[PDB]
Amino acid sequence: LTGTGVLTESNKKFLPFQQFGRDIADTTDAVRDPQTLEILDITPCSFGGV
Amino acid sequence: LTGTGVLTESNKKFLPFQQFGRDIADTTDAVRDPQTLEILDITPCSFGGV
Amino acid sequence: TKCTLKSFTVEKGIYQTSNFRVQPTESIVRFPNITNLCPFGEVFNATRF
Amino acid sequence: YTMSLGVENSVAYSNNSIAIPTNFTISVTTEILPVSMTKTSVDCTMYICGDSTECSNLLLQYGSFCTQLNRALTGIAVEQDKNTQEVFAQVKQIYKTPPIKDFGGFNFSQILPDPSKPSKRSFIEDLLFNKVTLADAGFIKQYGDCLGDIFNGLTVLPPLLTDEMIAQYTSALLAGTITSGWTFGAGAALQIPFAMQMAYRFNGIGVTQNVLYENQKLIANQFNSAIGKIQDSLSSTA
Amino acid sequence: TRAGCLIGAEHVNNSYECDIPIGAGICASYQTSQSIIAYTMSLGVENSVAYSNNSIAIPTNFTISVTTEILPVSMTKTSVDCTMYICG
Amino acid sequence: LICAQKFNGLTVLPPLLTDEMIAQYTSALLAGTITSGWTFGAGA
Amino acid sequence: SALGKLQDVVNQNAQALNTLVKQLSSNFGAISSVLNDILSRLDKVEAEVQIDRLITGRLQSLQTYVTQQLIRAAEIRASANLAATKMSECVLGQSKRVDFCGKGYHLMSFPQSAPHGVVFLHVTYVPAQEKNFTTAPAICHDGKAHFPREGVFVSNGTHWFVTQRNFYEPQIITTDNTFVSGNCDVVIGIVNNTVYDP
Amino acid sequence: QIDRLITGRLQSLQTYVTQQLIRAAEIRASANLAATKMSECVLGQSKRVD
Ligand SMILES: *[C@@H]1O[C@H](CO)[C@@H](O)[C@H](O)[C@H]1NC(C)=O
Ligand SMILES: *[C@@H]1O[C@H](CO)[C@@H](O)[C@H](O)[C@H]1NC(C)=O
Ligand SMILES: *[C@@H]1O[C@H](CO)[C@@H](O)[C@H](O)[C@H]1NC(C)=O
Ligand SMILES: *[C@@H]1O[C@H](CO)[C@@H](O)[C@H](O)[C@H]1NC(C)=O
Ligand SMILES: *[C@@H]1O[C@H](CO)[C@@H](O)[C@H](O)[C@H]1NC(C)=O
Ligand SMILES: *[C@@H]1O[C@H](CO)[C@@H](O)[C@H](O)[C@H]1NC(C)=O
Repeated sequence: LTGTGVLTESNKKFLPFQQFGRDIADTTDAVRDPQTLEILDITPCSFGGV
Repeated sequence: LTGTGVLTESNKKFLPFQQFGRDIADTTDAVRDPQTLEILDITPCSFGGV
Repeated sequence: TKCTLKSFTVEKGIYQTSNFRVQPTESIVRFPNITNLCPFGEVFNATRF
Repeated sequence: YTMSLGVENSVAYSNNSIAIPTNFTISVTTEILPVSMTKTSVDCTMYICGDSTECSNLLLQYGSFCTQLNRALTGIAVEQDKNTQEVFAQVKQIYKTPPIKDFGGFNFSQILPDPSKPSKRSFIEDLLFNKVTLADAGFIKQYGDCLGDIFNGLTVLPPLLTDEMIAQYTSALLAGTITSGWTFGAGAALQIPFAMQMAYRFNGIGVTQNVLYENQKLIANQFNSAIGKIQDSLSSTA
Repeated sequence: TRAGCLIGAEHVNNSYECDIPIGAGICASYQTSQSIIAYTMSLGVENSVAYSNNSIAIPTNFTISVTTEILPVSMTKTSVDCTMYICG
Repeated sequence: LICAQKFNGLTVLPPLLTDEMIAQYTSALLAGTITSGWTFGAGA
Repeated sequence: SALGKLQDVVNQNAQALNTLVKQLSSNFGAISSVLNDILSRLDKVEAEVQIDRLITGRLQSLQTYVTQQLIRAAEIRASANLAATKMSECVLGQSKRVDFCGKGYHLMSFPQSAPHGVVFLHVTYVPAQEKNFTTAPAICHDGKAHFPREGVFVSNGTHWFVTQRNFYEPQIITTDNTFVSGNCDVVIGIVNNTVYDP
Repeated sequence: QIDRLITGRLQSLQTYVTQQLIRAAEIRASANLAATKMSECVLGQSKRVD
């Protein structure tokens, strides 16, 4: 599950089981580390114009 | 390069060693003939709605 | 501004020209903590199929 | 049911008989009308593809369709601002309220701007901005703020003219109408105490001027009752 | 600024009429030392209106005023042959 | 410009009312504005 | 730059013309933007699939083109029916419509013909040379309360005059300009002086 | 696989701008109505019935 993002921290507690949650649009919003098992939230940087 | 249209003399300032001259729409408004190297305005004929 | 107007002369005002931004800086790849091999190659080679 | 069409009233016309009112009622009523939407912009090639270049290479075989869609949404975004300018930049000056607040008993204090709140709205405008809210969906819970959904180039622009600016505009409107009457709209402001101004508005509806002086306390209490019921109706869930 | 950071434009404090709109009440103009200046706008000239409950003001002269107003009439009537636009 | 936009099938249609015809009208509007005032608008 | 309204009639014309001549230079995933180069190289079978991508980009572009003229020329006739309301009322008569017929007290209006537009000339009145005066709502003379039949009870301080609402032209207060109604009891701000009889 | 997602997403943009421009037309017409209504209801006393 690849892409470009800014990976922030996570403190509000779902349930135990699966890897990813995803948004209304179906893209992922918050993703599992496969070793340490916490969640990095995917935010971007610099969307928009000049 | 085929098509239809009328042939007139361009008698205008033309880029020296390609045969084609083009418009905004990248069609040949001017061609140079391969036999005698003279620049001919290929424009399409008189048309319109009725 | 000249290219987004498609004009050599640019008039006075506000012009949204570039719609760009967004930038890669680094590369994280996280694979799991797995080091073992497995029988994925040795189920082709030999006799009893 | 079949709809009841209205109250039947066969009014007794006669060829020499006629009806003339002996009293009246001063009534205020409320119209609500929209101006201009959310200023919104969308990037083409972040929305259609996350950071793919061959997206843009296949897109340029179609060409630059979404760039004229950027022309369309910036045409939308400039008509937001000129619709806002044509509904609020209709005056030239900023008119300022006097602190001495004699109006012939007409207590204006519900529709006066409030200096106690830092928001300088009126009380019914504070109730009105508390009524209509952005509590509808999770989209606008952080597209009301600046942190932003991730949505890929979809952006919300803030307007040029903000709420305290147009509150200062409508305070200047209410001040210029409340002191000059209508006479500021043609040019300079020409101040006038309320009795002649309202009495010529009775001449503007075509009755005389003396009935204001006869019934000025009654229309003062009728006005304060009338501005009571509309803030009760705003206080209701109408 | 509330619409994000602007660069290359001089932040001043003084209020003027809005030449170039930016956003959130901030506007831009070209000051003559020539520089692009950025400013919160002026909403208009402040007129403290001197109310009296027993006195008025009355004009004694005039200025008749021709003002110019511009409204469009028609769009330019263009049409194509449809398949000739597709395929000559 | 106009022959390049001609030769892709696109035409530009001329108006029925020319600008002289328009200037014939706006003169004749202004002529009754001076001489008849407004009375020609509601009748003769 | 007040013709820049009418220049954007020409500009939003000529942008959309110069757009759609350049969308023939688009290829939509085919091998060529231009038509006959596909036809000179490939047999219909396999020239068919290139021109399948070509006309569907081309039909998409042209229906898009008309749709912005459909929103614009609706806005043009909305402006034109606005403008024809001025030529029915502001130009043809003298209207009471506040700043529909321009800013100020509207006198008459004049049309001037532009390309794709009419310039309107709202000739209006703006008053000037203002002066503070002391007003009264009513004057009672013999106990009975007099009110002006037109205009406003005005004072310079020395004398209680009457002039009209729009303009300083002071008149001696007669019976003929002022109607009597009631007695001076309910009126706040009553002024006790004479009323002239001619 | 790419181009069908491209055409659906860009077609969502033309659908979105057609419903956005007709919202622009109607709230533009209400804004014109609001400007006229404030300019004659507020800044004067109109005689026009209701
Ligand atoms: C290895 O991965 C498992 C599951 O992904 C996890 O529970 C465990 O803590 C990991 N161990 C280390 C040392 O990271
Ligand atoms: C062949 O081409 C040359 C180059 O223009 C020309 O001079 C010559 O006359 C041509 N000969 C014939 C037979 O057409
Ligand atoms: C395939 O080869 C490996 C080593 O060469 C051997 O260990 C394995 O048993 C072979 N597979 C089978 C199915 O015999
Ligand atoms: C009303 O109608 C009656 C019946 O014809 C008639 O005698 C009378 O004169 C009418 N009055 C008027 C004012 O027309
Ligand atoms: C602008 O405002 C700040 C704070 O109000 C003040 O310190 C500064 O001197 C001002 N600058 C000018 C040029 O007025
Ligand atoms: C105007 O205000 C003064 C000061 O309060 C007061 O004495 C006077 O009676 C008022 N006049 C009217 C007509 O209200």
